[PDB]
Amino acid sequence: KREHSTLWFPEGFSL
Amino acid sequence: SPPKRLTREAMRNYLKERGDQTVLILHAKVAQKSYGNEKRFFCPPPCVYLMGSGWKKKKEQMERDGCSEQESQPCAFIGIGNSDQEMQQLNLEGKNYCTAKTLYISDSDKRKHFMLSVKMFYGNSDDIGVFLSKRIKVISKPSKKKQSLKNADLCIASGTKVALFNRLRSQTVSTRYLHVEGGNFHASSQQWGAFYIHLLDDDESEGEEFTVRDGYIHYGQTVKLVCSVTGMALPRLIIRKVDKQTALLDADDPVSQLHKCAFYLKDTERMYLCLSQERIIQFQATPCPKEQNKEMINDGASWTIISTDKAEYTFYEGMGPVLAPVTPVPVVESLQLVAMLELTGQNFTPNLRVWFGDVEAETMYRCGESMLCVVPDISAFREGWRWVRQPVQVPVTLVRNDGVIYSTSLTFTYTPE
DNA sequence: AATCTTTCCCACGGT
DNA sequence: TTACCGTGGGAAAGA
Repeated sequence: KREHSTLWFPEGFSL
Repeated sequence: SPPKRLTREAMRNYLKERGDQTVLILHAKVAQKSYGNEKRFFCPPPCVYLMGSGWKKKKEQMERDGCSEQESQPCAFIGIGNSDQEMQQLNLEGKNYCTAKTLYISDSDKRKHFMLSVKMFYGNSDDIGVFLSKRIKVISKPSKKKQSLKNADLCIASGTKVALFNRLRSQTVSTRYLHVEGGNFHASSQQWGAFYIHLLDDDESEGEEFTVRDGYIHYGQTVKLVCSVTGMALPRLIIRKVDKQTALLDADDPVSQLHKCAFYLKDTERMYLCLSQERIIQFQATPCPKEQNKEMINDGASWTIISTDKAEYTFYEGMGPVLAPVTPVPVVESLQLVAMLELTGQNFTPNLRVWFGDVEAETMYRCGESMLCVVPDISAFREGWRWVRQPVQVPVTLVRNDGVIYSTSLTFTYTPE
């Protein structure tokens, strides 16, 4: 683990 | 008579105050050419930023010197460098950036590569100069055959920056770029993010902290998309080749410039990175009729991939306003090595001198990419030392004969023994 | 000839 | 409404 970030999750959809 | 050379006092004032003016050009690394009278716009549109505290300091100086806010306003124009092709105005009124949405390169230009040219000046006609972007590759149109790793410029390496865009039914008005605003990923029609695309090993876990691999991105590899500005990342994704409006699960060839891509959200029930107006979602794909090797994807789930670049230039009027443009701005990439220091970079000229702190060094110009200089004795910084007693760090700055200061993020340290 | 790259052509669905 | 316009698929031309 060397790269750092802030996780962002998208909302799920299916029609 | 020649203009005033920078004094040791003026340099000390600068080293303490440091109000630098920076010019940034964020653009794509490739561009498709336009034939006849058509216009095939550069996507993402090139963006120019006026960074640093120097712009406010220059504005206030001009106003105190008797300029209106209209005269103190910086003006910009962008176009294809070294061409008979027309320049277009950028609107910088009330913002520190502007995108060039309608740029294109005609087949009349027979060059295989070009640079963008940003012409700048203040509202009172004081010339700033001409800033070039990095080199952009001309394309007739993308190849329909698999990409070989021999053409490194048409491939994408792990740890490089890309832009991603989606277009609905060939309409220019529908173009939306993956972008991060207010801590959220969205699909902007006006702004675009430059995202690091990191290759991950298949066994790498989800987390804000992750290990990266080196190499060229291929379809079917696990990747991480991180905003180069905000550090915002999407979950681990699998980059997949788009054929018509399906994602191919079996394609493993190298990802090529301007190819259509699908981003399967790893370990989900067929969820693909997708847009819905300005909103970024994940949308479930439909299984293909009689085929397991492909999945039918949503309209907002195909993304064109394109490598992006950045040109950056920093300058300061060390002895106040000058007649000559501040351009071409020298850029220092590295430092090497009677003790000599070699500078490697761009836009070096014979009228530059290397300064170590407030101490001006004997400079030898070789070419626009190389410069050598005589390291001052430690006496220049510590009056009676004879040798390096304790480590002494000094900034390395390039200075023009008319007093223009070009800072580097590079220091030189006098090492003991 | 056969095949991939470059240039030319056109209409969908937008302003 | 008509007119005009990027864009992408595809045809034709070139290497």
